[PDB]
Amino acid sequence: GADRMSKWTSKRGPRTFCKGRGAKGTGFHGRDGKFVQIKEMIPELVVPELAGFKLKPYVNYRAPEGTDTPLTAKQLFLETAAPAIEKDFKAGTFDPEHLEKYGFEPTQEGKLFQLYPKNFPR
Amino acid sequence: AKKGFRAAYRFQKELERWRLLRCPPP
Amino acid sequence: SKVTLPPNYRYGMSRPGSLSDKRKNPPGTRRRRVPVEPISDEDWHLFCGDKVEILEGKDAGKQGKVVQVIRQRNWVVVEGLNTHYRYVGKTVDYRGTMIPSEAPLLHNQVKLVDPTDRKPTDVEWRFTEAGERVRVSTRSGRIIPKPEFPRADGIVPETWIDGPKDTSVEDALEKTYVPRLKTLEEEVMEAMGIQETRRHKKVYWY
Amino acid sequence: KARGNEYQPSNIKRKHKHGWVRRLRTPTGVQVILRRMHKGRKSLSH
Amino acid sequence: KPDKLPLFKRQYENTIFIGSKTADPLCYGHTQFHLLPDKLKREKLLKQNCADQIEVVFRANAIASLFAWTGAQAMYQGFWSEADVTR
Amino acid sequence: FHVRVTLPPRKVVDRWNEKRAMFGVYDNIGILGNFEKHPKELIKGPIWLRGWKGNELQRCIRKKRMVGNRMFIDDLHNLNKRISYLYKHFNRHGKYR
Amino acid sequence: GLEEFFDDPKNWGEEKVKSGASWTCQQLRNKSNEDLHKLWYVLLKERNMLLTLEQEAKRQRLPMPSPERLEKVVDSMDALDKVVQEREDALRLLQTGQEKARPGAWRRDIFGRIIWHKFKQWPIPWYLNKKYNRKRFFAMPYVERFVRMRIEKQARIKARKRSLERKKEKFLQEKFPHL
Amino acid sequence: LRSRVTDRYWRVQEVLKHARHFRGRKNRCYRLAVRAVTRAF
Amino acid sequence: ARNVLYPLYQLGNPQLRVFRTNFFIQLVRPGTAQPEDTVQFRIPMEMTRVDLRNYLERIYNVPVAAVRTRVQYGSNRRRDHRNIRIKKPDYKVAYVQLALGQTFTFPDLFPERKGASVDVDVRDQVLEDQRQKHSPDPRRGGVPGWFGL
RNA sequence: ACCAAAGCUAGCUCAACAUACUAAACAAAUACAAAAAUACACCAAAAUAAAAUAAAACAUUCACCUAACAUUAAAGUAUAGGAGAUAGAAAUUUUUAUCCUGACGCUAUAGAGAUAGUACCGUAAGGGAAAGAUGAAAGAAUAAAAUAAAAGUAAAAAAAAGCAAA
RNA sequence: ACGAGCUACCCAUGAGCAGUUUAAAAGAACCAACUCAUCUAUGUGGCAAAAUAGUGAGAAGACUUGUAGGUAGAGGUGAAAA
RNA sequence: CUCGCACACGCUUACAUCAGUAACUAAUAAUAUACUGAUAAUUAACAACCAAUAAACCAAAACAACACUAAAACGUUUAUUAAUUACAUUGUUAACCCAACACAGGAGUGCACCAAGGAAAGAUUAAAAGAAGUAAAAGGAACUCGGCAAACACAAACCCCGCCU
Ligand SMILES: [Mg+2]
Ligand SMILES: [Mg+2]
Ligand SMILES: [Mg+2]
Ligand SMILES: [Mg+2]
Ligand SMILES: [Mg+2]
Ligand SMILES: [Mg+2]
Ligand SMILES: [Mg+2]
Ligand SMILES: [Mg+2]
Ligand SMILES: [Mg+2]
Ligand SMILES: [Mg+2]
Ligand SMILES: [Mg+2]
Ligand SMILES: [Mg+2]
Ligand SMILES: [Mg+2]
Ligand SMILES: [Mg+2]
Ligand SMILES: [Mg+2]
Ligand SMILES: [Mg+2]
Ligand SMILES: [Mg+2]
Ligand SMILES: [Mg+2]
Ligand SMILES: [Mg+2]
Ligand SMILES: [Mg+2]
Ligand SMILES: [Mg+2]
Ligand SMILES: [Mg+2]
Ligand SMILES: [Mg+2]
Ligand SMILES: [Mg+2]
Ligand SMILES: [Mg+2]
Ligand SMILES: [Mg+2]
Ligand SMILES: [Mg+2]
Ligand SMILES: [Mg+2]
Ligand SMILES: [Mg+2]
Ligand SMILES: [Mg+2]
Ligand SMILES: [Mg+2]
Ligand SMILES: [Mg+2]
Ligand SMILES: [Mg+2]
Ligand SMILES: [Mg+2]
Ligand SMILES: [Mg+2]
Ligand SMILES: [Mg+2]
Ligand SMILES: [Mg+2]
Ligand SMILES: [Mg+2]
Ligand SMILES: [Mg+2]
Ligand SMILES: [Mg+2]
Repeated sequence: GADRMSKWTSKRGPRTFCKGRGAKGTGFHGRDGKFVQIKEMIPELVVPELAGFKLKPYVNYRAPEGTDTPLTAKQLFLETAAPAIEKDFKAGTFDPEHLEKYGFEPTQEGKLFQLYPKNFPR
Repeated sequence: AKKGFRAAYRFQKELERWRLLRCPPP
Repeated sequence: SKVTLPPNYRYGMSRPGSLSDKRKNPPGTRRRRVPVEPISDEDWHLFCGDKVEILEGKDAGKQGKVVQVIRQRNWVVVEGLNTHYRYVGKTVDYRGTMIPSEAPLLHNQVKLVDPTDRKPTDVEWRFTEAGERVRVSTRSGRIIPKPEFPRADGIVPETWIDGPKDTSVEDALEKTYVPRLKTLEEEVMEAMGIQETRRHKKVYWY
Repeated sequence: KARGNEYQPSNIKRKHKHGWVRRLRTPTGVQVILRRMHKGRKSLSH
Repeated sequence: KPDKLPLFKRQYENTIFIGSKTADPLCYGHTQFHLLPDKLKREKLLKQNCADQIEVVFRANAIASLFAWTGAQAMYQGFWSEADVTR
Repeated sequence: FHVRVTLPPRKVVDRWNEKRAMFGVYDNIGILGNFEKHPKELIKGPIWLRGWKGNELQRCIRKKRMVGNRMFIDDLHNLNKRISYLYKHFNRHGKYR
Repeated sequence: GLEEFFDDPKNWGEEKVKSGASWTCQQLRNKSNEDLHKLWYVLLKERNMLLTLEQEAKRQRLPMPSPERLEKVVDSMDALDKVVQEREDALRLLQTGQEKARPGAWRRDIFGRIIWHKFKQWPIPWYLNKKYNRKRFFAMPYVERFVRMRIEKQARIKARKRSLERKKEKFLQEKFPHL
Repeated sequence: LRSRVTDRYWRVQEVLKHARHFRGRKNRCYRLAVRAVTRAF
Repeated sequence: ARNVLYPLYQLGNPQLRVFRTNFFIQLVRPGTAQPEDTVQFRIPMEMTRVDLRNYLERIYNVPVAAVRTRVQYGSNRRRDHRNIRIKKPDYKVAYVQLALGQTFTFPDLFPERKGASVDVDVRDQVLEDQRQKHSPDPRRGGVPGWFGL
């Protein structure tokens, strides 16, 4: 009576049953019944130049660690936006209506990589 | 496991009897 | 790599993921639960590397060094004091290397020893005015410092030579971060000059 | 003739009769799945 | 092994064909003409990073087709494995 | 019939502990306390068993009447089955009639 | 450039290979984003080499020379992924304030449970989708008995766990009367 | 309150001490010993 | 990247770019005979041929010509002590063939040392000599030879 | 002398208190043939519980029978019933707050089925097990210490005659 | 509640029937593949919870048979054997 | 002595190499495709996945010339718009499946009767009874309920009951 505990896999079924193993599709089916692959769906790998870059995958044993402070939204605000806001308020040029000069963005859909929809994979 | 001391002591008496039967004392 | 143990299990000074422990207990067996008195981590005052004294056994009054502690069964191991004598080199035609092995000791046979007078003294954890947690004796009223011991890796940070794949301390502690409100995505894309003009269409989420 | 071989295996028939989708198209099959979950089954269906 | 080319084993009927049957009186030939398909274009090879493959594909096409057709001529002419080839 | 081969550890139980020394202290709370509280509310136990005694059928009926809306699904079904079986056995079966 | 999968040839026949410590989170926080982007590939090539060496040691029936290097490397990968995730979710908390990267809803499925249903990307809306309307997110009236029985079962399980811990405390206090 | 009989060894031995000299399975099996001891008495 | 939700593609969307790769690659010695142009890799489930080609072309700068993949199935026959089937994990094997006639032969990653072999042979001879010394004299007949007289 | 035997633990059972009630994990994929990123839709629904039983049969009837209203009495009362079996109120009354919670419940054929709804039997709904015993240390296996007591065998086949014994 | 993956009957979609006799692909004839199971002998805790050997009937049709779907028990289905 | 090779369905690593088998699997050994451990493997061109919207269409497949009745599966061009751009995903092992079993049973399709597959006897002796086969003087159904079975025969007639397949 078959195997219930075994995972349902394309290796198990007939020629009709063809299931992917988790890869991402890169195209569609074209005019002649062939597969037309879209270059836009291909993940273009982004690599830097590592020849003129000096760092190593292992850390010196005598190099000390640090007190673990996780990055906080309050700390990021106090480090990035707070000097500009404080300088503009002490100079009298602070504008509560427009905050685009301090790094704030009202709507995400203008820019290329959104945050809440998570437009970028990695 | 059975709760009881009487069975254990009564078996110890039989164990002493069996030991005396097996190896007789001088 | 973390090894998951069965819920009821017995400790016998072997490493739980080791071949000696696999020979001792196979995965298909279980043994009786030993009564282990719970000692909290803020109450456990015995560490490894400091001088203790044995009170009970074949030897009494001797002093030695703690090399291993077994926390789960509440054991301390003294170095070569409580001995039983075993063979290691084993083949058919030859036996050799009779080695002293040391039996485990639980906490009731051990009091911690103050460095001055070399007597056993009851020890409590106290909080001083400097914010550090230092053990304090009952009788002598001295504080006992912590036993700085070598680690399991066997590598001291004082004497070390960097390999071809090791980062220097200066490059490790060098700060290059500029905390700006752009993502790593935007930073690397503008850093290498990748230019993209078009934008994504509307994508619905349910 | 000879018996014992009433089970002629077919994955199409198996997944169409006892499949997850076939269980969830009917409220009675849904209640079957809830009974298997209450019992704590490793495999709720085929 | 020939599987590493890649080549794959398949089973169907064994046919030896000249382009006609045996009763056709024209059991010899003059020339062949072979068009390259879309997948084997020079532009496709340069996209696939293939320099000498342009010559290799033409070589393989000729070596396969002309040998198969000359063997077809030889076996409609009655020559086979233990008769070898007279001319 | 194989009995154990070792003597067990003898249970050193003391007759003078806190519970055995203070057992049944206020049993005469009404008698020596100008009757204000009965010995009923010294009983620590279930809600339906405090100061009450009966056979198994009356016990099950009383449990279903007091804490019946707070029992479990399977326990309530089992108690209903036990009530039905005890009713049938106590009424329709017996010797002395 | 296929030799980067292997070590340098001087180190092939050595039983013990010393290496430095894993990358610490506080050391990751001091670097810039381009530094993290380059360090990811620097770690990636070393991890590929270590996995290749692990597979070859499994193949030739010899122990892997100091296999803790792979553990240190994967710890470094976890640390760098973690600090990038701190930078991203902190920056998203400043810009939008949404806690999660993926949209989702707390839903009542047909089974009676409460499920955090994550959303998916579709080119067409929800009412027009053929696949989505045959999904059901609600509980029928017959499901309530099974929901109650699930509650009853977990209540019994925690009741026995609490009584078990109480019994173990009693047994230890009776076993060792040091008080 | 679960109660079990612990002296069952002595219970069977008080019968089997009178049947040690029998032939067959009556000197060992307790079911066959009781009927043999009864007829003997 | 693996284990990450991917952007939906309609007409006119920008280029999908992956910056920190979640894939990890094993380079394995073939158990069977393979030609000179072929290099064998173990890759995860979610790889395509174009993904591995871009991986080798950009990260490692290898001029590959052809990529052919297959999925190898792990054994689920083996049973535990409590008789639940233990499954070896399935993996993916990819064969690449190089373009410019580049030659790859698998190097010997474990060369034995002559000095280490000589030291091991000397230790084995010392152990055999210790066993020969520990072998009792047959003419003693089991009498312990510790005592002088 | 083999086969065997012995442990005291894992854990359950009944309550009480109690917040207030579908645990944990959710990075990805999950109701395409579940665990398969990606296309013009359809979506959804309710209708009294019945019978085995008792009335020694069985037709009207047959307490509980998955609808919260508790206790002391009225009261097994008035009533309803092939006025048979049986069913059965109400009007009217009593109930002092918290702590003092653990066990004249079990110890591996017992206590939950549970080491587990897992192996295994079933197409499916479903049914559903048995299985542990050394010590402080086995990083003391030329390893040591306590029963050698069930049926079954061996040590040790049988010698006229008979419920096998007296 | 679950069952038409065996079987009873339908809806789709396919695949097989060589030789011989005849103006015939005629619910004709001989006989294979194929489908049933007439008779006998073994088997009866068996090779088998219905089989083996010999012998038999049809074999261009109201024939077998692959895949898949449908009809569900106060019922389905039935060239009625309850 | 001759159920072979492959595909579809179904099984799920049981396949291949090395090493071991005191014991576990083969209803017994030898050893190993059926046990144990480690390591590898099946690479697409074959197969799956692989456009609709309107319109001209009565005229069978049976070597199809042309016919019969039971009236018959199987697609073209015309127009409209169909992302245009190397390399997508998936099945590639086996002595295998359903029968509690390494079961004399069941099992669809394409080409073959061998160029491929295999072994009825573990070793003796040759008693009775039992199964299978061959042969038989003279007789030829006298046996039996019945010419059941067997046989160098393999034919010719009369009834009963149902027309027949
Ligand atoms: Mg099954
Ligand atoms: Mg398949
Ligand atoms: Mg297949
Ligand atoms: Mg293509
Ligand atoms: Mg069956
Ligand atoms: Mg493939
Ligand atoms: Mg009646
Ligand atoms: Mg009756
Ligand atoms: Mg009723
Ligand atoms: Mg009336
Ligand atoms: Mg009457
Ligand atoms: Mg009232
Ligand atoms: Mg049990
Ligand atoms: Mg005996
Ligand atoms: Mg006599
Ligand atoms: Mg059906
Ligand atoms: Mg059918
Ligand atoms: Mg014919
Ligand atoms: Mg005919
Ligand atoms: Mg005929
Ligand atoms: Mg029939
Ligand atoms: Mg036959
Ligand atoms: Mg015959
Ligand atoms: Mg015929
Ligand atoms: Mg009917
Ligand atoms: Mg009839
Ligand atoms: Mg009849
Ligand atoms: Mg199987
Ligand atoms: Mg054997
Ligand atoms: Mg094959
Ligand atoms: Mg024989
Ligand atoms: Mg004979
Ligand atoms: Mg004969
Ligand atoms: Mg004859
Ligand atoms: Mg004759
Ligand atoms: Mg006659
Ligand atoms: Mg005949
Ligand atoms: Mg005749
Ligand atoms: Mg005749
Ligand atoms: Mg007829």
